[PDB]
Amino acid sequence: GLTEEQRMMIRELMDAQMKTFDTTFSHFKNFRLPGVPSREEAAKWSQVRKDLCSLKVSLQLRGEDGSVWNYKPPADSGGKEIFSLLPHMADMSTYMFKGIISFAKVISYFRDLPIEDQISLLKGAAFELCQLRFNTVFNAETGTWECGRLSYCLEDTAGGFQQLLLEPMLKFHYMLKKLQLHEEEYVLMQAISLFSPDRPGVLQHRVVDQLQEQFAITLKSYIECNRPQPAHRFLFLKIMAMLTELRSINAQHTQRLLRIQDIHPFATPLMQELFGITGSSSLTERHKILHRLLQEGS
Repeated sequence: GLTEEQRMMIRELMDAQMKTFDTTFSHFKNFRLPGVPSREEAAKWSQVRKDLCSLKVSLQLRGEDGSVWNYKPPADSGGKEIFSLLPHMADMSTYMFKGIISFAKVISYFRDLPIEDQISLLKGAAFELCQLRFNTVFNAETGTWECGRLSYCLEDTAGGFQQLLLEPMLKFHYMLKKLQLHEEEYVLMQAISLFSPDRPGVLQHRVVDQLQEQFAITLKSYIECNRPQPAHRFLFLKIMAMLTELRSINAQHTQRLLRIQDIHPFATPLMQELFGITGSSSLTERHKILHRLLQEGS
């Protein structure tokens, strides 16, 4: 019950996902691992402690030989120890962002936009698309992101599962996993996020709006044709509600990252561009790494 155009749209998105999503993290290598006072600054540190304590994970590294390295992070003793996983997380984030840039570059509708709009849309959506990809490796039974030979396992807090669900990012992963979406539904969610006309700096608002509407109509039609109706009557609206929530989490995450960066620099050069951090006029000149990655052959 899909139009030829709708089937071709899904084929292009699935091709882009297959080419650019390293689902086994086979090519994620050479990453860093954790090693083996004024009143205004005290206020900054206090907020950063809350920001960092929200997402507590242990790290497991499984060797090809069957050996296992497990890292349990330090307790907060009011020092630099709260930052021990930031270099690793910066390397993983950067790796995922490169895959999302490659994903967007494969899509004809994206390449056909002006380069400055390509930059604006990727700045707007990079975190969102990273979290949608991470949801596909999330084990809701074990609270673990299974990243090939790397695992990130949520640390238990005093309030158990009910305390974790208060953290919007964790609630998002649990709620999205429970929808049991198809590969096709995840890639259409990625397309709807990517082609958001209301991102800061977008010029071709009308063209992006029309592309977003066609991706949304394709998803709505996919659900009507491939899922037994009416058990899945409101699945499309649940997905759009999850995208609205992810946009809110995106805004909150950017603010957290900027607070941490301010007292403890950790962002990679690509992260500095995507999140608007200076190091040392036009969108292109302020995003030379993104510009280079978008101009390089997909």
